[PDB]
Amino acid sequence: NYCKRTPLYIDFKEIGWDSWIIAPPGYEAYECRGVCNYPLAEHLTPTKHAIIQALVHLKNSQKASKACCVPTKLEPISILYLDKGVVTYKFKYEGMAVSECGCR
Amino acid sequence: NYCKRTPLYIDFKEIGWDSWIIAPPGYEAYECRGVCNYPLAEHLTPTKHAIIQALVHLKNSQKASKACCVPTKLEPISILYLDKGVVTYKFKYEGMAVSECGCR
Amino acid sequence: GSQNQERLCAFKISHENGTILCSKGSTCYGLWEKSKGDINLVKQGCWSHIGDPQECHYEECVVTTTPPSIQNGTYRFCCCSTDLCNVNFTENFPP
Amino acid sequence: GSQNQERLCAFKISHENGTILCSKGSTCYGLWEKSKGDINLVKQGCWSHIGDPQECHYEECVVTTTPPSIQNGTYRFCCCSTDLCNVNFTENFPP
Repeated sequence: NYCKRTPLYIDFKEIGWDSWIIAPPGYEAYECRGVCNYPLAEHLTPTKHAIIQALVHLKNSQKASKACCVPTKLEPISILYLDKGVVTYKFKYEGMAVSECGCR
Repeated sequence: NYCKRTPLYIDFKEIGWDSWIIAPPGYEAYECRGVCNYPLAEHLTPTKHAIIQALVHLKNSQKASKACCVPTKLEPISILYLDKGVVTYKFKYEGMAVSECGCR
Repeated sequence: GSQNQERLCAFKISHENGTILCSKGSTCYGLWEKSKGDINLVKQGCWSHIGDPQECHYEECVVTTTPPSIQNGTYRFCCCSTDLCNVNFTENFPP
Repeated sequence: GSQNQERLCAFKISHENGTILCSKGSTCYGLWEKSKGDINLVKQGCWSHIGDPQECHYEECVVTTTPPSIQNGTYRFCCCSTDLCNVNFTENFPP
């Protein structure tokens, strides 16, 4: 359907990264799924370029692609990980969770 | 092929926007086309989230989507446009041209 | 409290007298390392609610996930949502 | 020059004595409005090379695109890549 944030849980054990990330076992990272339809709604915070490209794609599907539904605001999570055998704590590990989706 | 910047020319007359944009007649806006393959190369400046999601998609195509090739750095162009019959010049109209593509 | 999403947690915003304030719905956490009778506290403090990790919803600090294989499976992490719940830890492993 | 991608352009970085410096490969531009014998200069200055608009490659300031239908098709824009080339304008319309 329309570009929105949708669930996506990450299990660090199952992706093979518990070798270096002690905590958490996992977290809700979310993802962005859906079509970017012209006109791009305001909550999709479209750039000027995404608006133009979306319009060209409407007129000619071969000259330009649709705007893509991607994360537009990433949020940090807490983490404990190993760095050469050193436990490292970061209350805010940037770029890990999606708070807002949009068209770009 | 791989996520890179590709040509895309905008003709303001042909998209119907010369009604309010006096200049230019058009410009090279470029676009981003290609697949985001794991592992995401450094020049694609992948976020931590795009790396994780790409990995989940590799393990399970139904649990997560690929990282999307989108503009990651937008540049401004010069513009002359009408605002309620007032000619308005901006040497830098932000968010109009693509200088760098990446995976998000 | 729960209305302002603030929580007091043990510590090994000021970290005065072994406690720390965890705002923005953050939870308490504690990391230990355990091998037979030897148990050592590594770190205590706040765990961000962003990402809503599953086992941080327990009111007690229970280790419910099998420890990572690193350092001979000795690490013991738990997070919890009551005040000073990270003072100690209880185990409930799948193995 | 061409090596440093700097260019001097007419003006209606300082805009001293009716000229202006256009760096970063920027080009000169001029906007007029014309209806029969009446011609008026609206704006002059720099045009960014970002977006590489096609008709800014002319060495002379030629209006090569049909004017926009706004204000009875009176606007006359041109951009060019030689020094002070936007002092005047020449027309070469498709119509």
